[PDB]
Amino acid sequence: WNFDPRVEWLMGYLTSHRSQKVLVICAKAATALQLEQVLREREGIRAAV
Amino acid sequence: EFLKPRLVDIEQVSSTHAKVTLEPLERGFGHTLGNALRRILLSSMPGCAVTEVEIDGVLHEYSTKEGVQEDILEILLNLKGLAVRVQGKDEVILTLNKSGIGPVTAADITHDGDVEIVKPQHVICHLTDENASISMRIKVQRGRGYVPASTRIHSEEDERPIGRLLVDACYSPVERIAYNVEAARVEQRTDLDKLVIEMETNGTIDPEEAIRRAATILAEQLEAFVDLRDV
Amino acid sequence: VLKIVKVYLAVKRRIQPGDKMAGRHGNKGVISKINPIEDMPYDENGTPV
Repeated sequence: WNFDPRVEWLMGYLTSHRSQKVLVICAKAATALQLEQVLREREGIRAAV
Repeated sequence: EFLKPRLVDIEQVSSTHAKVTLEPLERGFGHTLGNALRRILLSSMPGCAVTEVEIDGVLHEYSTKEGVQEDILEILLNLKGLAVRVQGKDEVILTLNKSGIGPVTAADITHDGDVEIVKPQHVICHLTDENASISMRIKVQRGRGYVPASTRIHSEEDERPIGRLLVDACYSPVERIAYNVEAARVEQRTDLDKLVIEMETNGTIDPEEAIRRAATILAEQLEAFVDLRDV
Repeated sequence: VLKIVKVYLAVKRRIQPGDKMAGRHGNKGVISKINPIEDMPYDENGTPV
């Protein structure tokens, strides 16, 4: 979750559209937990799984 | 039938210390202008300074890194003194990455175009281990006055990243101001005075621009005063 | 008692009006006002007290 450019794009878009609710779809729950952890520990984004 | 002051020679003794002279000042306006400028300079000069810092291996201000001897708080204290000139943008992100034994000074910052690091010799840290490495990203803003972290906490605006370390902002470049009004023998006049403004700054604002901006602000407010409705 | 969890909070308190300050000779006082830099007295050289 440090070099995959998709994550940086997601963060950048969210931090640039902070006033928008965004629905993000992934395949499996494990990847969703990793995404919550990275958005929290490096941008503090509130995300429910 | 009046006189009016013209900006004359501006001696620069050092990079930080400067003398500015104003020759043709009418009697009595010497002290008035001296004090007004001193006030405006000390109070209202806009500058840029670091607002918050994120270092990698550190959760909070009070922990400690391996291979450094200063505490993190002292690192913030060192960052508070960094004198920087930003030209175009309002918020810049500087990146510091250094490894190995040595003093990490301000010079090691990655050289960007729009940002000028005034004092590259300014020390930041001392490493003590070959494999010890520090990386950090310092966010620098423009502002006026003095704003501490704790007041801005009301307006957090998603301070959510726990890695964020807020620093108090001293948005003011001028350290010291003195002035002397002394007799200015003008070839066709008896009793005229010249004002000499001696100024000490952190080396970001140039003297000419400081004086011009101060005069601008004072003239604008005085303009606001000139009209009186009485309606 | 099954178990206990202790948590330490650290808080940075800055000086503000109303705190008590003293000297070594028995002189006391309450900090009454924070003045702007410009208002404070200054010697000819420009250093404020």
